[PDB]
Amino acid sequence: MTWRTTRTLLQPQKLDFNEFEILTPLVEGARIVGLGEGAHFVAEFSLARASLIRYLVERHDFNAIGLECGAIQASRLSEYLNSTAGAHELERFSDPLTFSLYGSVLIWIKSYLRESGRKLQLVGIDLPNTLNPRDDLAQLAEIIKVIDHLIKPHVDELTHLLASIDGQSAVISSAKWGEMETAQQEKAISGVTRLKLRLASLAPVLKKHVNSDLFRKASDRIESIEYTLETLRIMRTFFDGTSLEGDTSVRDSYMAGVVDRMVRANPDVKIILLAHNNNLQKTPVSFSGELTAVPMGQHLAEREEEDYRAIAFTHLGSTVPEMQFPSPGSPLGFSVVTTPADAIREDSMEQYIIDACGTEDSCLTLTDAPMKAKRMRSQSASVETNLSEAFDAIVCVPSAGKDGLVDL
Repeated sequence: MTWRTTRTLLQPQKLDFNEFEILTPLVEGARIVGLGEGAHFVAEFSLARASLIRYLVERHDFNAIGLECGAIQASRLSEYLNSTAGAHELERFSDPLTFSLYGSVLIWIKSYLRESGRKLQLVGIDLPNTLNPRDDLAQLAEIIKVIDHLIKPHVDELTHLLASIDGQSAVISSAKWGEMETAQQEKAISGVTRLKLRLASLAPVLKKHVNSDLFRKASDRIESIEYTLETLRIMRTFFDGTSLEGDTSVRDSYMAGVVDRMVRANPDVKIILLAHNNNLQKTPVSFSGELTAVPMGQHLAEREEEDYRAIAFTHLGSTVPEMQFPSPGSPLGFSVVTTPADAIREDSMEQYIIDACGTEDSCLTLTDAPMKAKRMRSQSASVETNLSEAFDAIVCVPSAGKDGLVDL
């Protein structure tokens, strides 16, 4: 009664909506539903995401999708979705990491929206997934020029101070960050704090009608830059030295903040969050070099509205695409290589799926029932937690092959 074999999950065009009825109670009253992935860059996880987007959109009226990219990165993706009059390939509207993480789903979404006539809001809930603050600072400088020109030299100094942060991924940008002198780093961090406090102090004036929503956009840009610099500082310790336990919660708390603000600002929004299992999880995550981090989902599970749900995706394959770091010569500082996935053990969610659904097709299970499962695959490893508290449901596909458009 709490599990279901789904034969159509990997076939979004031939979906049998009866197979997802098990989710209808948990999705009622939800305004935020996360669709996970146990590993990035997996073809089957993009397929399952497209199917569950169909279910949430067509049967529960979800109307927005949030991605692990920045707000400006996402506006370009929105241009892609809405375009048609010319050569409008996704490569023209996306950066390399965004393309590999979401390209397959994004190409499908555009067709789906055109053919179905439906409409969805795209939202970047993240920092720039490059950790390059250039776009944010450039938009801030244009806004500030209009609404608070007195502080425009300060924004332009910041732009110059941070011009060398131009990577296409966190590992590249963080390496460029570590090449700056400590005093220039702290001067930039202090510069952003000065700007943040000035803008908040002037809010009653800058919210005047002639400025439209420019105060809000400036405030969002500054927040994005502030957390980008702190995440660059952390990413540096997270390999090159003294990473403090819990520090990797900072980026995920930014994401939780963007989602929370967006939902309470727009009360009709019902958003589907496309993020990793480790980000959607509602309990503390222990993984790789982090003894314990607080995930985005644990913040969102705090909402008094109790309207967040998290669906983890896992798989029964013997291998999984993994990120290989370091990877000298690779354009983004890492590569994606097929590697053996973590062994399935008796107290694993994977074994429960095998015991419940079998191994023939995919499986969908709720987590609120006594069970032996305490660990679940994540990348080529596993995380251990209380899975009834950590996720609301689990989606498990038969295999996890590298997505064919991923070029890393």
